[PDB]
Amino acid sequence: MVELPFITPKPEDELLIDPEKKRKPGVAAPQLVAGDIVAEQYEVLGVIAHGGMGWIYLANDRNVSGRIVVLKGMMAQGTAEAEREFLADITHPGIVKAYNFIDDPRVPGGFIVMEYVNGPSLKDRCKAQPDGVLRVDLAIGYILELLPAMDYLHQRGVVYNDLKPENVIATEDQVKLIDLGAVTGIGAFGYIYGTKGFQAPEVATHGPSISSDIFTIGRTLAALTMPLPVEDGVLAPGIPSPKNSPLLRRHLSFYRLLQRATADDPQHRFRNVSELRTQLYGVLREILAVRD
Ligand SMILES: [Mg+2]
Repeated sequence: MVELPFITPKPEDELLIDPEKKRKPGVAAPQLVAGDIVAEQYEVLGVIAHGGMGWIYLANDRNVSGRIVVLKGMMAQGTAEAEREFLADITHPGIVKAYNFIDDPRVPGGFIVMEYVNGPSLKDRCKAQPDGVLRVDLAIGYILELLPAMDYLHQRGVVYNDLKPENVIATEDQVKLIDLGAVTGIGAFGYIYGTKGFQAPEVATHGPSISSDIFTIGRTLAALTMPLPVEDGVLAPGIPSPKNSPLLRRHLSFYRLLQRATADDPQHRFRNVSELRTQLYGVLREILAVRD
């Protein structure tokens, strides 16, 4: 019975990045500006973030009165029409909705057109703390809140692939997964757009699976609760040892869970989300019992 703290959404006059602010060296101006029209349907309003795949735009949808949408870059034959069909067929309150897939000559790769989620990301919430990490019981609460969205994908034979604090948005008293473009079928072929430091080691060689999604849940939960060593711009593999982490010495069952979720061998992890949820509830109770 986790009660997530209500996060008030930011006002509309604070959604866009200010175009008159100087940019950090190495970043190019947005290719679309306010007033541009994409695919004779979306009226560009501005940018909300600059990600690894480029700028991320906000726009008005003419087909539905008052609808505001995100234009996010798609990653690079006939199955492509079937995969886009599946993404628009996803129906779950914990997953951002996909409305369309469009092209524009000014932005190579095209856009996915998706619902805008107002709240801040879990990475933003971590940054709001003096040590840059969340309270362990609260981080577990966030993980438990996104497990239904993950298990829904798994029941459809697909995986999220790129779970990490920056693409989980906390709005009101809920969380939404927002990285729709990363979803693939279980066992899909081709390059999987996970993130090094979060992705399971076997994805590049055997493809993604429910087990590899479990792995990203464990790494995400670790990144939310403790500083993690970095090696060449990548979170180092493994969970820190209890002998080096006072947090993990305090909650040894939390360490055991993180280690099991991120075991090298996929056969040594949790088999599915429900099996992980059960152990998460137990760890949360042991944590609340030791602390209080
Ligand atoms: Mg991603």
